[PDB]
Amino acid sequence: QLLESGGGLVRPGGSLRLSCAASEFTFRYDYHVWVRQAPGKGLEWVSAISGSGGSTYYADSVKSRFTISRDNSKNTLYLQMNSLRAEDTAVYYCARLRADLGLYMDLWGRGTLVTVSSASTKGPSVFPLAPSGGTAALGCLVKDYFPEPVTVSWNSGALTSGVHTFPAVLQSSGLYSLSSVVTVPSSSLGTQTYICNVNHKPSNTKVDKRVEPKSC
Amino acid sequence: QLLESGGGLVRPGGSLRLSCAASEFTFRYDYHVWVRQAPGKGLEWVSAISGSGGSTYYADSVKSRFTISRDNSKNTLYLQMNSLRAEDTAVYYCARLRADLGLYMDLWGRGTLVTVSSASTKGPSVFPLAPSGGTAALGCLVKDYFPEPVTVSWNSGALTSGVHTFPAVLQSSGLYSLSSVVTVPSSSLGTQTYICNVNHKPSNTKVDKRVEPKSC
Amino acid sequence: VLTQPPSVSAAPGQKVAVSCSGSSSNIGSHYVSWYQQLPGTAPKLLIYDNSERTSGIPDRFSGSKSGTSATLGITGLQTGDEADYYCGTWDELTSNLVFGGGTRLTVLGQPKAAPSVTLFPPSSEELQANKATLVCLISDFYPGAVTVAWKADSSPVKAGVETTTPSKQSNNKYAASSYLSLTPEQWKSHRSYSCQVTHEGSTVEKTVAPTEC
Amino acid sequence: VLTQPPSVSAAPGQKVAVSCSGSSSNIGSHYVSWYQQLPGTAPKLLIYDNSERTSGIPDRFSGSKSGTSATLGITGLQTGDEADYYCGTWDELTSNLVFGGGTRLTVLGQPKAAPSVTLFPPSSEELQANKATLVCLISDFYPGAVTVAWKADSSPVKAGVETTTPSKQSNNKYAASSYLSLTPEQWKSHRSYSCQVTHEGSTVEKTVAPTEC
Amino acid sequence: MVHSVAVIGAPFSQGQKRKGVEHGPAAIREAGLMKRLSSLGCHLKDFGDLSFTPVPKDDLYNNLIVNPRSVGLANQELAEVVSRAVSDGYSCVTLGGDHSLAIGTISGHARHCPDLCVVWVDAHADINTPLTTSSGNLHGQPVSFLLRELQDKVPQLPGFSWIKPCISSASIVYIGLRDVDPPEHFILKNYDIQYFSMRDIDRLGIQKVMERTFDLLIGKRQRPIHLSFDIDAFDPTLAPATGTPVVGGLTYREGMYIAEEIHNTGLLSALDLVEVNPQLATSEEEAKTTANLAVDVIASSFGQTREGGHIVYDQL
Ligand SMILES: [Mn+2]
Ligand SMILES: [Mn+2]
Repeated sequence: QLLESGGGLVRPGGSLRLSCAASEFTFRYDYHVWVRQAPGKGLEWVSAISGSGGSTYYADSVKSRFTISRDNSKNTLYLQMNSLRAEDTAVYYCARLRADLGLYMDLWGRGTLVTVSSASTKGPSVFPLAPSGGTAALGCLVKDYFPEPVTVSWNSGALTSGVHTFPAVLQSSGLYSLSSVVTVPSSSLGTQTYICNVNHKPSNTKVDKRVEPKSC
Repeated sequence: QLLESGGGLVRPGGSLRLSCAASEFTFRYDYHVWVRQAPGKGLEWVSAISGSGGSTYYADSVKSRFTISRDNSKNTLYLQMNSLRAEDTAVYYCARLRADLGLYMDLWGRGTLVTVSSASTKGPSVFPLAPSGGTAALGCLVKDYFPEPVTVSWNSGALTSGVHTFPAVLQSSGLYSLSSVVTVPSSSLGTQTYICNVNHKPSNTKVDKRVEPKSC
Repeated sequence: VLTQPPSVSAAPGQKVAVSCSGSSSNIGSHYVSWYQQLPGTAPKLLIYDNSERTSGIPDRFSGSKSGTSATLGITGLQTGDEADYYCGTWDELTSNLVFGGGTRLTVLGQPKAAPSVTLFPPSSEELQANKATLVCLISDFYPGAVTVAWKADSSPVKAGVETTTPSKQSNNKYAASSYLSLTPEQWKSHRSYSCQVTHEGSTVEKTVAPTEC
Repeated sequence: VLTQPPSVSAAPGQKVAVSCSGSSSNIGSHYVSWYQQLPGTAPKLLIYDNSERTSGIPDRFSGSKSGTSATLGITGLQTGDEADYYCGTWDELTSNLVFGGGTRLTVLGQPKAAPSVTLFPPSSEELQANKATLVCLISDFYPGAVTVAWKADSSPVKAGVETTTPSKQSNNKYAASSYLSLTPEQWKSHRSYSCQVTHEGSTVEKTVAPTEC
Repeated sequence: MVHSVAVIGAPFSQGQKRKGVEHGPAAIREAGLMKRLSSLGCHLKDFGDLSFTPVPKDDLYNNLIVNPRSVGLANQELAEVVSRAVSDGYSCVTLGGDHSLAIGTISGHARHCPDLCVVWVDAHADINTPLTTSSGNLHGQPVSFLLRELQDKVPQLPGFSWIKPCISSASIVYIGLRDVDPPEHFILKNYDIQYFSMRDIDRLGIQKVMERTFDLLIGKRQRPIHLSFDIDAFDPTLAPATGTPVVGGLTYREGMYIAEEIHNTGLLSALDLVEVNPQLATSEEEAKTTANLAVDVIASSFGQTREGGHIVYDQL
């Protein structure tokens, strides 16, 4: 199998270094490449190296910033990334390259994430989504948090049935927002307390928020 | 190894289709059988097929409703079940069948559950078991729920020490009931709240129940 | 079609013989296998051709056939041996493979803890809805075998009774339940009801009345 | 550099052909591979040298090349087949390996549940802090494809709009979100705002006003 | 009458541990048999695999453990299919399960070719009589129903009253024995059947062996040749997927040589390839390599060579 690693969040202008650990003893006899996938775009071949490291080939997209290397003694391929931009943000994949009538990549890895965002670490402003079908949906808006994730509970998981938390949007700025929502019966509003507890462990930021602005 | 699947709850008159995925490349050269076990009764051989599928043999118990097949290309055995009854309710097991002085089954699978019950999906009536050895046991009766499981907490898991929930009884009707019980000291009754929270996620049914009818 | 007795008993280090009776058309005429059903698992082959062990099975296990019958010897009894043992062969009258009904062998390496019994009367909620259930909860018993009798005053009741099979607990002791369904009027008309639980031949009997607490 | 159309559709049991167009310097002149990108996984090789299958891939898959183009046939369509399919070869003008942009094949074995939409107005808290966000929550839709239009009264709005890509839910249906950023004054000056969601060519449109509840 | 070639599958066995032998024809068919033969410029006629259904109880158990009457009687149906195939001018290849099919194929041949001789390539002599081995051995016991000097010591099993001994002790030569019971050993000696055991091959050589073999069979007159090649004759490293693998056997080189030699007489009339049992292999590789070997044997016997053949007058 092929297994890549040492992806992570790096700031523009930043450097980073991938490894790919191959299983085959025939790893040292075989060309390997690097292909990256920008988030939900297609595949772009980035670099390729020979069994011995006498020959390296680079894409115009990544040439002179990125440097492909291997250590056959350690059955590892490397990719050194310098001068990183937003547009390098992609899952990076090692692959074996072999020939027959033409060229095909027959062995691949799971991938590793490189995020290159300008945005610095922070916690979010939490705002209630008050309620105005017999049942009602109430919620909390978790606004401008960097980076992922946020971990959210209503009445510390005691409220479980009908809780709906969406996948966050990555804003143009690089800052995330997500929406949390629970469906309840309209009788229930006054007597019982509604709080979406929220956690941004990165920032060690915890916010408990009360949802009562129905005004009716 | 042998590994069976695609068991599940089917309504009387219903159909269903088992798979058995064998590991051996010698799977295609060898008879396999199907043996089922009605819940806590013995073993009943149901059907057997030849290495090639030129010959099938069936038990009077399952003949003409059940059809044994295999796809050697996919190293899979199948069992198609039609016109299913309560009395077909059993764990179904593939096995390899081989010969020597006589016949023995040398390779077997983990099993797969077929429940054939008339009963439709529903939530339970919850009723408190009030208290009347210095310590007391109080509880909740979870009555007529279909199917399994029910997930139960007292004070949302905060009450943990001394909680005892029994294995449910399958009633003659096909509908389940179970009992939940916690052992506490007699001083404690008045000051602190006793609630068995209960969940029938199938029906998305959650019931919180208060236990105070000691009347003393 | 094959008869083997239902249960067997011993303490670790001892030995038994599970017997399998059949006929002319099978055992009198064909070879017998022996399969061990570890509780909550698919069975495993122990012995074919009457006495032929399979790999890794120790020589503790021995099979033997004579005319119309067969027998599985097991010596130096151990924990993790306790399970269901079935005999199997081919019957040449019906043209099938047949098994015995099974035998459950329990290895008693733990003490005869009699069951703790809690009995609850019908709830207010339930009586208000025109129904009545008595709940008998049976716990921390060893070995995992019990028998239940309900009695309305002095009269036995088998109608509206649902009893679970024993189950293993956290401590490798057992827990069971029994449920008696009544009309509210049956509940109110009798002086008392009692769940009578018998474990290894000794009885525990709890009693409830409609008068509160 | 290679063109393959973006999407494809069928119900289990049917068949398609994904087409790959290139030129002289690649397909007209070199061999074409076919790679299956199972969602949220690294791709896997299906076919090299135009039609050569790899082990365990069934014969359902077939590739074919003609002059400046190539095509991946897939028959007896199944669930767990639905994924992204890319063509690849070498271009001898630029001296690299090239791929197509990809094609997303969804296998519709589930019914066309149109999306449930919940729209919230800006919170007191947020307006107090001199900001305003409208939240459109879109859920339980199948297939996993939608398009969003915000409208301030009757006028379309594309400025300050952030929409997530659809995601799979617990039930293998999909959930998406869309966020409209306003000044408090833009929010207060319009009679209403509406999120218009179109799914398989049919629209759902929820509306909010600054007047409470 | 060996002008073209017939392929006949005969998946016969007695069941028990050696029941994957019935899967041999498919394994060889699946080693690309027909391609080779077609690509050896042979007009081929594929007569398919024979029905093998037990007599008189075709319930499950009998299929797993078959009775002798069932084999003897499936050989009758085989002798008939061999007979007609010879009668229409074909060389018989019979892909086998257990070496017992030799009873039906030699009986079939004898019928339209009564001067035939036999080369039995095998680690075994398969020449026990019904009273010298167990109910189970009929694969290792088929030559005492064919030899005409053994009928005083050979009883009438039902299924076997049609067999009419079609070989004298001076018409069969054995190559490759290393596993011979005392009963068998005495018979070879007592009735003056000539044979070349692995010992005689260590000593004489496969070259001199074949030389001595032909002199004893076709030395003073041309006869039609019946090669009954048993796969366990090859050393087990070469042929692992078989029921009775005995160590010390033929190299690949020795085995092709034998085939090469038989072909080179141009007298070969029928060929048996038996005891190919894929259930007994350590892997698919082992099953595949055994059948690959079995395709080579046949190929050689029908004109394959290790140094070239065929036709060319090449371009510039
Ligand atoms: Mn042999
Ligand atoms: Mn032989």
